[PDB]
Amino acid sequence: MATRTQFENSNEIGVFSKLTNTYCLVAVGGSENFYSAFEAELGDAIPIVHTTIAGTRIIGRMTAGNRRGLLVPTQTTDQELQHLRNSLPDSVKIQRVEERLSALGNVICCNDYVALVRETEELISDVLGVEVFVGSYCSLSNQGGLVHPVNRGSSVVGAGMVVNDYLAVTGLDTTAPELSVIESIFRLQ
Amino acid sequence: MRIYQCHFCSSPCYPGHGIMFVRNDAKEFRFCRSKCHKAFKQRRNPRKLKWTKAFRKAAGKELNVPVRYNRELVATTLKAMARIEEIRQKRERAFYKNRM
Amino acid sequence: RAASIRARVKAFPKDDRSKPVALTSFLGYKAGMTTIVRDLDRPGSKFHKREVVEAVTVVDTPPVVVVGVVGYVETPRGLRSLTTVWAEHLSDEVKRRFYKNWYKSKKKAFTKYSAKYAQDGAGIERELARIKKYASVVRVLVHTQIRKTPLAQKKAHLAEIQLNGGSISEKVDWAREHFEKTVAVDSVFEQNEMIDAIAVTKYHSRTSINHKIYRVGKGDDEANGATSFDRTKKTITPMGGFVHYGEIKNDFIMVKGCIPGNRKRIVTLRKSLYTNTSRKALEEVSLKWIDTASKFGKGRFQTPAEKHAFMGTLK
Amino acid sequence: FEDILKGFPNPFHRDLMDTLYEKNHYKISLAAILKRAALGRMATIPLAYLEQVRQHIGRLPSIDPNTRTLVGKSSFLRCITKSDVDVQPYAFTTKSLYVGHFDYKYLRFQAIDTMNNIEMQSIYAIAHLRSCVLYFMDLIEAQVKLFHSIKPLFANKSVMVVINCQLEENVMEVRNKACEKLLASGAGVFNVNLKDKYLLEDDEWKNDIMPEILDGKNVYDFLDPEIAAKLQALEEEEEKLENEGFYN
RNA sequence: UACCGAAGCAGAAGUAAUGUUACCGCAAUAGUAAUUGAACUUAGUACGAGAGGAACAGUUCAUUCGGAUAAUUGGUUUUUGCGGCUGUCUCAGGCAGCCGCGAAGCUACCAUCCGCUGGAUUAUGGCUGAACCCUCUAAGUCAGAUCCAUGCUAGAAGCGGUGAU
RNA sequence: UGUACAACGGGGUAUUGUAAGCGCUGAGAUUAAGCCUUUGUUGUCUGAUUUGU
Ligand SMILES: [Zn+2]
Repeated sequence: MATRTQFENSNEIGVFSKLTNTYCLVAVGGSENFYSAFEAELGDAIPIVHTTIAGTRIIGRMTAGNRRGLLVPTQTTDQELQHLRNSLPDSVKIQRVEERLSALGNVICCNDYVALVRETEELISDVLGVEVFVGSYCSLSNQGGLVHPVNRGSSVVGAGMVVNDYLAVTGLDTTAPELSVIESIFRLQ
Repeated sequence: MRIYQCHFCSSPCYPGHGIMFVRNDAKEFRFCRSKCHKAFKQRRNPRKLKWTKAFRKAAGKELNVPVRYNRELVATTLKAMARIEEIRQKRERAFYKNRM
Repeated sequence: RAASIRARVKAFPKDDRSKPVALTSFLGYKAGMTTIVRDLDRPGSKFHKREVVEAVTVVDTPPVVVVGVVGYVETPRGLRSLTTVWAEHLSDEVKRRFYKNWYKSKKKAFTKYSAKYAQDGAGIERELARIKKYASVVRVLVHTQIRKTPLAQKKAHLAEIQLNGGSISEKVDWAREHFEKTVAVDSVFEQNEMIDAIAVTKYHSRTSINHKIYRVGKGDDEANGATSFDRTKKTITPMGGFVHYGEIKNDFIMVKGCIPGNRKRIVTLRKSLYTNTSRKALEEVSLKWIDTASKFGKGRFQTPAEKHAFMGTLK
Repeated sequence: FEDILKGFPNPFHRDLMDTLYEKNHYKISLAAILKRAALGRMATIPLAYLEQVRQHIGRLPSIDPNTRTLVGKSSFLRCITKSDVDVQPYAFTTKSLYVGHFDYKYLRFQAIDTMNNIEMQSIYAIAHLRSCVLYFMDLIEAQVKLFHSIKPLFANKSVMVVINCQLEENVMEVRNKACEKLLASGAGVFNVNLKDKYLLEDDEWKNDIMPEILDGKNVYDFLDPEIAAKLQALEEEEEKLENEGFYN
């Protein structure tokens, strides 16, 4: 269930990765083991899309969404948006949101049933079809959510790890107590 | 690429041209040449300046989701672009003739 | 200071016994610079697939015709020109190159040699057989068709190009057949091919290697300056022409960087003198958009078709 | 010259260096720190002992006395974890400080094994450390009861006695008991290919180009979905503009 | 800083005017270099009780310096350019004046493109093999950086071919 | 003694923001003093003077 990987020796894996129940986003790179680990566990059940946002290496902060649809920041290039639309299945929607700060995931976290952040709130609710009430310090899914009180006590829970309804990923700095906490909060066992 | 419209004069901004300093305030700065950038810096009111479309369009001098990009969809754009360009050119010519 | 307006090729690539007879170098006239944007498909780069922006020079390359062939004997004191042979004809601008007072001079160009070529050819065939049995390194004599390039120079620059094929018998046979023929620019270079540039600066001569040809310009068809993405009916020439240059109406070559020498200066190209193994050379340079805005001044438009769009209409 | 002393350390270690090495000798060595006559005097003014101890500590295990610690009777340390111990049955084979690290309940634990100098070293390593003292043997009365007789003077270590232990289940049980008792007491070389990795209504145009610019303007603005109806409406508008008299 | 050897060195991490003119050419010769560091995979793998973490190979960058460029950003402007404005009197805002914008230019690490590949050798690693069984040395002999070649700049106020009488 | 050379003509290409005057008027104006081209008009083409198997 759980997975452990290093993004070019980096400890924060959630920054360059994003996971949902219908699609996955991973930053482009030359590490065969990094992508191989994701592919082996996820197989071909969902598309593991090699993509970037506005040409930036980080994608977890920029991208936030659920299985119903994906929200892209304003600064995303049109070519990247078209590539994401092609890679995402027809059943998954994509909507652009006008925001001053391109880091959507810094303040926005959501799952297949609930979301968090009124123009943007209602847009998120409509696109994701979920209720809307700390994105950098929060993580949410259908198996519950985890917030600040991973990666040897890193306080940025929303950047060091990413997890979906059936697969969890954490950095190599994660310790056994942190893995147990992640398993318990997300009721993997 | 993304060809923006210069907000000071509603002019095209082709790739590689113009200046856009990324200020911490996070604002778009779209311009076609140093003239428009300095005019904006000088705070020359585009809505009341004769040589900018922002004022001309009103003074009477002149009139969120992606697309899958299928072969059929683009095929329609080929004729649509020409039709829209012809309509706009004819409307502008009629407006100029009326102004004369 | 340089010896002349044109530069001399000091070396040539190693010969290939198996490859067919082909030219090794080409020359043209500088035509300023232009901006271009392309997708950086270089692997292992933090800007993979990003729209990298950089400047690319433009060089006018009018068709070059073969006017003669020269063999050289490998003597213990260097290569010696065994025999030069011209082919039955010299162009008006070719003859002009041999006169400092062409207008005043009687223009008494090749007359007996031209009459000699009218003979049964035995002498010419005798020299060809001589070259076949004798020296096995051959260089071709060519000139630039300046009559097509819109330049006030009006003088053709003679240059020598070494053949890289094997079986020098095949070399002389090719010369015997391709005499006084015209060689297109695309026949010597192709897109993504790495070449070096040699020219004279604004006055010393210098050589720069590892320069990739971004685009090979076939000046016969329209939209030569438009990439597969832009694909607009636009020539590389911007509105109003070129800065201190006439116009582009023939084959042209686009090279990464800036070749030495000001505009209208003649430059030469060569195939890097060796097979570069760098991945940069191997990768193909896909093109996205080429700048065509008027360089003279500050052009807010690309072509006159879209120029009126900003103004809508004008008096 | 002083750099040598900087790298030399100076409560268990004080006695440990007195059995694996000589404490007094070590301290004495550490504390014994035109120009022809001066050069000769300096040249005239035991050093190999310092280098030997430095080399010995360069690979010796590093442990804190305050950290949790715990025939074939000597094979327990080899079997418990990835540690190597000499198979020789004679007791004096344990001169070196053998340590084996392992994790119990997400907490680090390690086992340690070890008059002649070796006996003094073992006694100091048992008394000075917080490690518990254990007695393991395979299944004579005086030999077996020797440990029990000497138990009182080190009974503070929370002694535990388990006797048959080559079976792995016994080792696992011993480790589980001791751990709880301690607290209780190839690479990127080519461009990435995205073809066939994305979904589309059909594979006819899978090798898409997306020029994104046409007639000097971006396609993204004109790329509306199935707008043939819009084109027909625009044609009707053009007809109404031409025949109504706007451009008669 | 590069290559080797010792070292409980587990891993991490000693060597250095010419028959004229014109065109196309060869090259004895003189000079010669890229430079310093960083990131990615094998890389969480060999190693190791654990802290710790490789490498031959293949990739991506950055600082300084060298050869060039102004497609465009800036330092910038005798285009004293367009428009405005104040003395000067009979709209010219004149001119020895100021302002907003300003092509063109010299020019920048203040920006852009590029900046080497084949051999003989010191030490060293080895084979065959005597003085004297052995031995890399005595005769032979493979690998290997300082040197020579490749490329680049100029061409003896040296040389070859070609056209005109 | 001919789409060869130069000056004019138009066009395109840069600075401009609406000169003076009565919406004309992104017009005109510098218009190349370090821009280009072309479709029309005009003139150009003769001396001094040195060398050669
Ligand atoms: Zn503008």
